[PDB]
Amino acid sequence: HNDEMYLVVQALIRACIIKEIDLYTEQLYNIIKSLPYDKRPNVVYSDQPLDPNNLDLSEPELWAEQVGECMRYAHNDQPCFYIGSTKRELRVNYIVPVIGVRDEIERVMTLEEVRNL
Amino acid sequence: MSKLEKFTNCYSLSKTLRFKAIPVGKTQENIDNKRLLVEDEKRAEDYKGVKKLLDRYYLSFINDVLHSIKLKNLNNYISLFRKKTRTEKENKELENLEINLRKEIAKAFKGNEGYKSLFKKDIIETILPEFLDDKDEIALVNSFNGFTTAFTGFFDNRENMFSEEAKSTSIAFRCINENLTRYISNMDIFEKVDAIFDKHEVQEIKEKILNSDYDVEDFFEGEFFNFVLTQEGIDVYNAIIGGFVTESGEKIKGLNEYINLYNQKTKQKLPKFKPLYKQVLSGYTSDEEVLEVFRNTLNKNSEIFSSIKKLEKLFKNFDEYSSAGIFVKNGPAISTISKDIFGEWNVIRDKWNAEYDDIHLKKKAVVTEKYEDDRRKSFKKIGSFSLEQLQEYADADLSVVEKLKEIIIQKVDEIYKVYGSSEKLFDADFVLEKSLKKNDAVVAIMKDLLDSVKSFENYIKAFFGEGKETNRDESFYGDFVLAYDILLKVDHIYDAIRNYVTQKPYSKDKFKLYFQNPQFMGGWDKDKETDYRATILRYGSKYYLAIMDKKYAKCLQKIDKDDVNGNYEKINYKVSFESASKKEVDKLVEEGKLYMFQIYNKDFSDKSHGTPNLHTMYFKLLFDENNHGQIRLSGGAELFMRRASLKKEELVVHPANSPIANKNPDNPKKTTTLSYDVYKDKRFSEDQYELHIPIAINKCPKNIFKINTEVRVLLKHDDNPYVIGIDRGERNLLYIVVVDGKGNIVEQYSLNEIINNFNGIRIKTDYHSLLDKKEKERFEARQNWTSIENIKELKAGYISQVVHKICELVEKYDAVIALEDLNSGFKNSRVKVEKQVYQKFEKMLIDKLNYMVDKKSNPCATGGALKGYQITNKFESFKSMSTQNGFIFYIPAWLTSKIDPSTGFVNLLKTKYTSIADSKKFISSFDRIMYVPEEDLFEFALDYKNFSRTDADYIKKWKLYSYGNRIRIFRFDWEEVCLTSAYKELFNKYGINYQQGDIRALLCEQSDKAFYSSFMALMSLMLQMRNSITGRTDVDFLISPVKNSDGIFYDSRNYEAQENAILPKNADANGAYNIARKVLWAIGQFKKAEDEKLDKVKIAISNKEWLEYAQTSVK
RNA sequence: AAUUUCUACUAAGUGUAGAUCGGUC
Ligand SMILES: [Mg+2]
Ligand SMILES: [Mg+2]
Repeated sequence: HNDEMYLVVQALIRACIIKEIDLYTEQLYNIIKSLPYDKRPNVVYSDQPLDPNNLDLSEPELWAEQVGECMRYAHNDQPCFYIGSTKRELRVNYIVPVIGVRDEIERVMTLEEVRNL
Repeated sequence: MSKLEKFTNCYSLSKTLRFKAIPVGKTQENIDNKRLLVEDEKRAEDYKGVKKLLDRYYLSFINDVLHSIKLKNLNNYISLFRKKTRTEKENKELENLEINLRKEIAKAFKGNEGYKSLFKKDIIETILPEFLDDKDEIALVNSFNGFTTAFTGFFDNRENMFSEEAKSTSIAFRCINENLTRYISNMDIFEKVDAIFDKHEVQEIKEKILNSDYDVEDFFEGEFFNFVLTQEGIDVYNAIIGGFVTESGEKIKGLNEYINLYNQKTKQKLPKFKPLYKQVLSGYTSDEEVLEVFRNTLNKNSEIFSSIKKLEKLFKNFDEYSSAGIFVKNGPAISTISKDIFGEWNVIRDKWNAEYDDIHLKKKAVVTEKYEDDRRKSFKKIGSFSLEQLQEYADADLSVVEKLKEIIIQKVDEIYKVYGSSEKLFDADFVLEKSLKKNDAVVAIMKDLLDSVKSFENYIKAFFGEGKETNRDESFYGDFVLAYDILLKVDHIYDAIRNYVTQKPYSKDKFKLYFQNPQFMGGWDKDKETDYRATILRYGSKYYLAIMDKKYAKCLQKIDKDDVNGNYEKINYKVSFESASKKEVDKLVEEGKLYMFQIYNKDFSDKSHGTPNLHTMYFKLLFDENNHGQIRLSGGAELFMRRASLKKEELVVHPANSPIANKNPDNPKKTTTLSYDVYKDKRFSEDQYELHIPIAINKCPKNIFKINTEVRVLLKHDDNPYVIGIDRGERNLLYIVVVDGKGNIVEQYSLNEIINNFNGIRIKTDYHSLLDKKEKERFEARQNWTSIENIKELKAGYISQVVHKICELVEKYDAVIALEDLNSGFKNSRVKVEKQVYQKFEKMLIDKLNYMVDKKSNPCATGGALKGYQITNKFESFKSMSTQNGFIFYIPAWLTSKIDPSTGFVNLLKTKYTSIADSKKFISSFDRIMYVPEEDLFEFALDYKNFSRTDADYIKKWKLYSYGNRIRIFRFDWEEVCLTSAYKELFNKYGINYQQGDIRALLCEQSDKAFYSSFMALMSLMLQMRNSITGRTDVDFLISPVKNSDGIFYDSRNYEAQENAILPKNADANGAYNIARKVLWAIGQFKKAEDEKLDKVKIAISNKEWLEYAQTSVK
């Protein structure tokens, strides 16, 4: 019960991380659903733990299309973030908003969502 | 009076209603306790087995018919085909003899060998059970007792196959035309040069290994064409020339590989034989299967990429071949290669015109638009531009094969650039753990790959000729056609992938129920009355279908009124009702003796306050009292049960009491809140019944007459029609012009936004900004297939809304409709609306305007569902959109956007800089170049007799000026250039006199070239009428350099922001308003012509009399 | 983002605005 509890501790670190991401997803969901679909930021999407205070701008998976339609998951009720229009079916559950359009974006844009409105 | 009194209810039209049927009571429990589910699934899968095994049985029937058929007139068609024909009406005797072969093989098809026990119940119930060994399938056949509706549909397909139509699906066209003309072609190859090829391998070794049949040299006679038409003749004949394994480890090749193996001069300029086709009868379901197809076809070392290397080696062989005899198919891509090699497109046309000017054009040119249209159809008529002809079209320092070769290595080098980023995709262990529908970059790789390969496929299919022509090259066309067919196979791979990736996440599977009756309600309570076992019950706003089980329907007719409650009126008089009771049929349903499926939709709800749909208003006026016979029922009502697609795991909701945002920025509210659940696509997670009720409208007509003649008679006495220009625009994507009969603008407006009307509330919704953001999505998604399908279907809903607006214009104004035409031969490729979507627009005009129904009118009078308007004939083909269809007046349009709406001047001066000789001739053609200091403008009094292609003017002598300023778009850069500052910039520059009149000879005194080039530049800016910005939408104005007789110039900024625009506002209103004035000219032709002369009035307008009417009728 | 199916909405609170004949590639 030495290394097993060690990887359990790693799973608990990932639990605190994914609950920080889920908490910021909830408050960020509130400030995004406060916006009338025009002052929305261009948001990086992912289906992986994306940890906005530890964002890595390395891979070409970074994308900057305007988010919308952040509705539930009605077996577990979630904020869900279609990255395009209604009819693109690109639902995700991990988002980080950034500055503007594509190509070597700026870095983080943390907690400036009230300055978008 | 009005013009709508005679065009109502003229002819018949059938429709198919669709409504919602849900189970009521214990009907689902009785279907579960009578075992109606396994026999429809098993019977359906066995039906797919019947379609497969009748493809196989009909394949054996083709094997039986085409086996023992001999020919008699074979040698005459061969010989007279290859005697280098002598056409004194000879080829109509040759081709008529070929028609005698078509009636010979069609006489063999129709005359004998069965032909009567083939599309009935005996081929499927008597001949099929004695066929098909491994007799479990025979037990799968006998469960189709009398259900031959999908069987008679498949029989309709299999009688559309074998007919006297001679298409690619017809076997007689394929074998006679393909196998006989390729057979005679192989005898023309085989008799000319085969003595160089071989005399020892063919008859000694190949005959011994392959067949030990008759000789291969004897296979070029009458005996073999009677044998090759079987499947074994195709297997042997393609086993000799193509090769065959010969049931060993030999894997021998054919004759063309021996032509490659002959090694005469290490070039092998020898003809190759043509392969002959087989019979006409020879995954899109998972990510890994279509991905495995991509791991089969487009990998690194396939035969497909090897055939592409045979195309590159084939253009190397083209570099060491000749340049004569290789034909080019005439189309739009000869302009594309004109842009590739030469400067512009029609330059090659002009060089063709040069040879045409060698033939028809003499001194004192008599060139008219009839000469340009006969010249254009002569350009279509040639169709056989060879490479030596393009070499004669080439000027000095213009190498066709060298610039052609460098730019095609540029194209396949760009394809190699796509392949360079495609190597690291599927190297070693490519099992992509994500979804194919989820990842973005791989779809971009395969998309750019299939777009490069498919665009190269359009280019190489533009490198065909005409076929069956004169002396043509003999080794290029073999690998050209074969690698072309391999490239058509990867075109099918593009079809499979593009049809797979855009799959929606909800599936639609409907199937008709029968309830074990092959007589299910084919009429409407006829004299049978027990074979249909179903009738329409009604209760208020809820309808109830009564399906009777046959074990109780024989003694179910006990219909008491009962005088209490629950009058379920049954339908009869095949149309009236008979009352009944309530608790009797409640006992029947609750004991399991009757089925009652509720007919209902959204519009029969009590929780509703708005205007219903159109099918519901068809259905309410169906059973109404004063139905004189307008809307009646018809047979073939079809109840489709539909399964579930969205499972219970992936449902996403809008919850209760949560203020969510709102999409439309034109919403006066910003948030909204409900007290319950709003799901995402609830209508697909259920199991649902959907009923089709086919009705017929005006089955007994009133007035059958010619529509267009009556339109031309009633508008002959009329003085004020209206015309509705619907034109594809650069910025305003759709626009509406509605003009009177005289020419004054009545109502012009744009369709960037749609005004939604509900409960008196008028809320607009813009599609210019929305589809502008959809073009932002197409501008950035790293994927476009789903994006382009969203643009296509978004424009389909958009043009449906436009269909509503045009129907409101016909129901409100009752206009004649000139809109924009698809068959004028025009192609601009600048607007955001493509051609196929507008084909769907006019297709929905044909399918909509057959019987047009207003929704908010009186059903007693005209306009409703009972007496709707019939203003457009039926649908025939895409080529039926020819100049007139009912009130839809199709009008072709040449030179309407780039023409002055005030005066009518069009771009006739070709101000492309050619040389200094035509520049001195250009300035010397001006009869009066004078300057005045008071106006500070540059006057140009000139004659249109001294210029090329300016004979279409009526006056020929005009006074021009230069007013305003221009935007020189590229020195983009936005180089805004004024008028007096440029000429005084050049005249204060170079220091010549300009303070004097009549300086047309002082301008020709210069010998430098940049003076003439800059003057041609200022003529290009002065005649550039499109004075737009192409940046922001600040001022998209249209100012003209030509004033009218009133003395004022047309500045569109003054005539835009007005309450009553007497002039058009932009180029789109210019174009559509000029099409409107073309129908004003056509009604002028209605005023010129006679009464019966209206049968043949020319409506297709020219341009010379359009310049005459455009100039001489401005006021 | 709720429909007889399709599209743009929430649009006065399990809907609202339009359009649709046909089984067949
Ligand atoms: Mg409604
Ligand atoms: Mg929708």
